[PDB]
Amino acid sequence: LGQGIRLSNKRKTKEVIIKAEKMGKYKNLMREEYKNLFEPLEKYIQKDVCF
Amino acid sequence: MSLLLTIAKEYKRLCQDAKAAQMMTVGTVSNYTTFKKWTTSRKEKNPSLRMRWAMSSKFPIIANKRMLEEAQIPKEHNNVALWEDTEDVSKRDHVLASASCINYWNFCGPCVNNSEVIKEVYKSRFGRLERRKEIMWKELRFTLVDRQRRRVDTQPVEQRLRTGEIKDLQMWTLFEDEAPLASKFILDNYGLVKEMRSKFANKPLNKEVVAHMLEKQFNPESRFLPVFGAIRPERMELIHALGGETWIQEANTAGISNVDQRKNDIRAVCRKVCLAANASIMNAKSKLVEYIKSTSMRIGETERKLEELILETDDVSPEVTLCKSALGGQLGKTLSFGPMLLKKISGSGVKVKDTVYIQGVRAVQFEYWSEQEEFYGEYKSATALFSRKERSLEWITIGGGINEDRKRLLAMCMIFCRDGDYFKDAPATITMADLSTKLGREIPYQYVMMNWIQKSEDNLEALLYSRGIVETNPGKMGSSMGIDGSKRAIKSLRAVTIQSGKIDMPESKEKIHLELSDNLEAFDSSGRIVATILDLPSDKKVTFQDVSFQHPDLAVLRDEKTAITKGYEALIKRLGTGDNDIPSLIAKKDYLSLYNLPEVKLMAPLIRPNRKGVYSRVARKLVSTQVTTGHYSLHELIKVLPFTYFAPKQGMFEGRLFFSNDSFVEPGVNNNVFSWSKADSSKIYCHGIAIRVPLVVGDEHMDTSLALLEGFSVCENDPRAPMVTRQDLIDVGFGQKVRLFVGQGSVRTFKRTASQRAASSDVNKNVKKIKM
Amino acid sequence: MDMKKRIHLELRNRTPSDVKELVLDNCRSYEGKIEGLTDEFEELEFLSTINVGLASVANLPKLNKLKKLELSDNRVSGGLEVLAEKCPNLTHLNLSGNKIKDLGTIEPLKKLENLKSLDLFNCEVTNLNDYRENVFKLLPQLTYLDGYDRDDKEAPDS
Repeated sequence: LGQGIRLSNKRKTKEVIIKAEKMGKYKNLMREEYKNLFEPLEKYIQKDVCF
Repeated sequence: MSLLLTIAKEYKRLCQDAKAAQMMTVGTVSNYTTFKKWTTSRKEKNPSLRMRWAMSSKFPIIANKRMLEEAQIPKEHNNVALWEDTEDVSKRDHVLASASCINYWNFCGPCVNNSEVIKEVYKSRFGRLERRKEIMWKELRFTLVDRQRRRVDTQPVEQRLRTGEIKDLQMWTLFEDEAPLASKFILDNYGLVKEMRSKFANKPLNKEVVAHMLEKQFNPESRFLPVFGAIRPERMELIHALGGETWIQEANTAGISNVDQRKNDIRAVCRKVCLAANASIMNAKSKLVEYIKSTSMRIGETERKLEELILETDDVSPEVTLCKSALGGQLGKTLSFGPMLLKKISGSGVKVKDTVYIQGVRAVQFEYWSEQEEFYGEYKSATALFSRKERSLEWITIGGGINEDRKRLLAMCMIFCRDGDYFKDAPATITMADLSTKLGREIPYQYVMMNWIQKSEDNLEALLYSRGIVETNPGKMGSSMGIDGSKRAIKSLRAVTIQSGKIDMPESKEKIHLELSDNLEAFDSSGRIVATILDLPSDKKVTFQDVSFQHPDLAVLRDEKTAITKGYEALIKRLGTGDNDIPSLIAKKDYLSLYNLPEVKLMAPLIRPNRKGVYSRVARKLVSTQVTTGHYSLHELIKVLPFTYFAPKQGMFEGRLFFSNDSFVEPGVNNNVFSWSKADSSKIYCHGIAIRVPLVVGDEHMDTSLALLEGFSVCENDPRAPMVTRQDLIDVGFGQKVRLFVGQGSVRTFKRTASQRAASSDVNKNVKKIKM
Repeated sequence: MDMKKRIHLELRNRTPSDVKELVLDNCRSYEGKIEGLTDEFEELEFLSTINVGLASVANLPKLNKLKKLELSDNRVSGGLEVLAEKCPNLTHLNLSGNKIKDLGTIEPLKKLENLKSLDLFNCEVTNLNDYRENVFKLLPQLTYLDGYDRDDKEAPDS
């Protein structure tokens, strides 16, 4: 999986950066379109890749 | 008109009375001001209360009556009242009304054509708004802040002035008919006045409001406030929204208002000229004053004289101080010892003599002060409060934030107090050569040790070691300073205290008139030195932009361009009053006598000789065309005249007029050799240098009496001469007399003959002829 | 200054009925509106009004003997219909430096049958395609344009 997603506050003064392997750790935050595209595949994930 | 006649009838009716007559007859006009106070005197304790108690009424407001009739403002529009015919007791020409009527006016009332003039009236506040809009905010954080108290400016302002300079400016921009005699500030700053007048002319306005707003536009609001971070007016105006005692709203505000650049440029120029004058040995004083008055600089669009800006600023630097001293400019009680800053809080003393041996036995006198005194000190990002006692540093406290700055401040403080054994027995490293007298000018051991420290860090370390060192007692561990500048250690220096939190800068609204010596060392009613030339950087090269060093020594141009410039200068100096000058000749339309002037005859050799005839023809042509009618531009004749000396010939004129040095001027477009603008019609730019044209006659562009005032002067009163206005003043003949009204309650007699001489030289010379 | 004072000055006691030329360049007119002109000026045959912050020619009074005009450096836009009624015997006109956005504004000038030369420089209209030719086809009475006739024939001095 490519570079992981990034976070940001409202005013965008702060921006966090996370890898792919941990997106399953913050799934509750990502948008729906990005979420519905991630949960059904979490099964096939091992660390940061997709089997 | 009929209104004028009504005013006359009212004046007559009022004079028919006896008391009014007595008061309008006795005394001068100033009494008016007094009369303005005995009338309409009424205040209230808690206006909030009475406002809630009044607005609860039906008609709590007053208003004009005729303005409403003319505006067709009805009453009882939709069963809601707006006013009723009555007469307030005070005004007697106003009628009660309600607040609702105001809304009526704002919604279905008379509309003016345009109102963008407001943006000019309140330019300062629109500038605040814009400066705000160009900010990029950032995150918010919480922490404690070291907020130091100090005197600063909160209003960014360009061309900061005095009050006497502002009062005349308001009158000359709004009430010109009631204007007083022309002051020097006006004649010098003509374009500024023209600009301020172009906007507030032929407009429907309330003028008192405009004057107040201009006062605010030229006032830097000085306040004694807590402050953190950089110091710039752009920030202080909104400091309330950047940080407090516990929070900080980070934001970048560096690229706005371009203020400090002007100050650093000014200080650089001051340093340059100070060094230049120091090159002398016996007249550095007069040399410096000449360099000053022989120099100018641009501010935004306008060109200002240096000596004028120096007397308006408040930069307490060892350079500005000297200049303001030479010009007799008063200033504050602030010291300077090298790069550091100092200010005395209390104490006293007097000079005393002592000596030290440099190497082996070499007696050298050095002085100190014999008493107890207390001083505040401020170095880069570091503060200190110390006391000296009989050639010793008694105690000191610091509240800085850096070790290096702390150590440097401590060392300069020890020096300032002559504390230590070095002042008792100097080190071997120093010698008689390093002592003093680069070329004869002596140097006290103080600045000697100063440069000796700035040379090597190890000298500084040794100097610090000169101060007693002991073991850090318990508890005081936090309030201790090592040799590196550490807030705590096992062994620390003697009589030292540290703390987090800068010291509150003192304050005093005092002024002093000091002097200086032939060696550029200022004194203040005592043997104390406030400034010198040893406390500034040695030297550096800089390329100054938008400056005019119209002085021989302070010039880099060659004899060719300088000769051209001096020829133009002389030709302008012939722009004065009296026959044989160009104005009288223009009035008489004697376009021929101009060709035979001596000045063109002196500039002729500079003309390209192989094409001097053709150019000459063209020049004469233009002149006749401009002179025969009367529609001329003075900034073109002064340019083309030097070519009319020779005889016309035949040939093709390409469009340019060349001199003998491959430098040309073009008739109609500005170039590097000859430039000008309709904005500032009182300047001529040749090779970058600026030239001030006198104000004797006004062409199509100049549109007021302002351009004629340097042609007039006062003379003995003559009741035979006529009384005229300020507009017919242009139709007089050079050398004639005329009576006139000036400002208020004053009539005088003027003569259209000038006097270029000033008082500076006529006094200085006559004085020097008395010290013999 | 102001067109009023400028005019009163140019009139060195001369009646406004025996002059043949007038100039008011480098002046000011409130609201970009003429001020001080009347029909009294009858023998006037030339005029020059340049850089006076003007914006419309509505106030201009009738002037028959006038045969040359100059309005450069101003910001006039869409007031050309008035010229025909006031000054129908006009021949020379100049407008370089004003706000002319399209050929529609210049159509009324066809009625000036006495028109010979026109001067449009630095205007937006000039930045179009086939403007000289289209203008000539619009105003056949006009011969010179900005100092150049069809075939780019430089016009003489005067």
